[PDB]
Amino acid sequence: TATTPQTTDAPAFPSNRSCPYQLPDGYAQLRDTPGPLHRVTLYDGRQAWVVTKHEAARKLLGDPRLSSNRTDDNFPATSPAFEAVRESPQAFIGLDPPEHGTRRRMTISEFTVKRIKGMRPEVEEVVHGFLDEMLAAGPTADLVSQFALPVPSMVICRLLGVPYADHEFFQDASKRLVQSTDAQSALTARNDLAGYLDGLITQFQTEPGAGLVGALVADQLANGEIDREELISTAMLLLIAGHETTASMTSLSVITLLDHPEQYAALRADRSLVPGAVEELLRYLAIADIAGGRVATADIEVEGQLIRAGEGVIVVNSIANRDGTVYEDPDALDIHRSARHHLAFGFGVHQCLGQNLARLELEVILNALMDRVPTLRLAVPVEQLVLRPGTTIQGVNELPVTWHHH
Ligand code: HEM
Repeated sequence: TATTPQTTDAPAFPSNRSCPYQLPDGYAQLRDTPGPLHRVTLYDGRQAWVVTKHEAARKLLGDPRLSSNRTDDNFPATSPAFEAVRESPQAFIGLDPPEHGTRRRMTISEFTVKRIKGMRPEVEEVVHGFLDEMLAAGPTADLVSQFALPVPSMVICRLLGVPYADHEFFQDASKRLVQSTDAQSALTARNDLAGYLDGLITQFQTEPGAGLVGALVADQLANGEIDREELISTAMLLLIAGHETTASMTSLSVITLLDHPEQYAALRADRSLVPGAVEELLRYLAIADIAGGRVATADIEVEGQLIRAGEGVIVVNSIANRDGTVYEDPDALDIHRSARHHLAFGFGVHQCLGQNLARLELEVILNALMDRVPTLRLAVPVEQLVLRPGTTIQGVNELPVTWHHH
């Protein structure tokens, strides 16, 4: 057996959070090591680079030599479940320019600033509606299943034209796909969603439909500008991202804010602080911190280190968002700080399409919780919560909460 010291200079990656709003111990070590890159070992033994510093993360996310093609054999897989993505058709998150832009531009009209503004009444109505139901249904609740997940789910379904009557099916399928640990169950969940979306496309070809899927069917698909399979992949990407990211931000923001009651109280006293607090929570919680997988298609020199063609690179935006040369005392939550330039949404051509919808949802949600349930508190200690592993979007699958009755 192994009878020698076990220290490595390529630690296992990813690591799991033990506290919802702090770096895993291994990530703090990576943050502290000088230099933009560090070697890591992925689940299957293959070595990869992680980017651990803020400016280098921007530079490398902007470098066209780091491809987003998940079907490349050398793309960095962080769990066996990734092989489902490598073997499946790709939405534009997995495309490089110029193909990336031709698909992304088919969807941007739904996510413009003007459109996001017009969505405020629907978002406020959805948030307060689910709040009405939860506040009436019990002294305690699971904030995730009763509030954090249904709210962004209903909103993105309206944007897409996906009927919410099927929400039990596709919410469950979304969860299985994002949170699966093995390739078979990820593949089944993708096929479940794909078959559902394919039937919706045929329905819209018979009776033109609402929302973005309706528009893609009536226009780009009818002109042959997007393949049917690509339309499915695109709708699936938007559906899942629209569900899972905002829901995780909501639950983790509640946990984090209740552990910083002085800042939560200041926020309640001055709602002009809510947009800045949302930016700080995005920086601090960085829930998609592994969404920056890339593969080099050519050699890239980075500050004396060399990324060789064919190596995998993961831009770890949670670590980059704790760069003390950008955010003073980076491990402190400070809703009054400038969290500008954070990487929670990435950077460059793939920067999050939904970022301003997410910012709107989280502002409405925080204002609604402070308005309607100012007495909200966790029903279990933080040490009893179960955090998702570092191989998926960060969050908690259950969040027991209570408040003052009626
Ligand atoms: C709530 C917090 C959210 C976070 C932290 C987040 C995070 C991210 C990140 C880091 C990326 C970059 C991926 C990469 O570089 O490979 C990304 C891309 C993307 N996100 Fe978000 N996201 C959020 C919400 C949303 C929402 C609500 C939607 C709604 C559809 C969405 C849709 C997308 C899409 C379509 C892309 C791919 C963009 C492209 O490849 O051009 N996201 N997201």
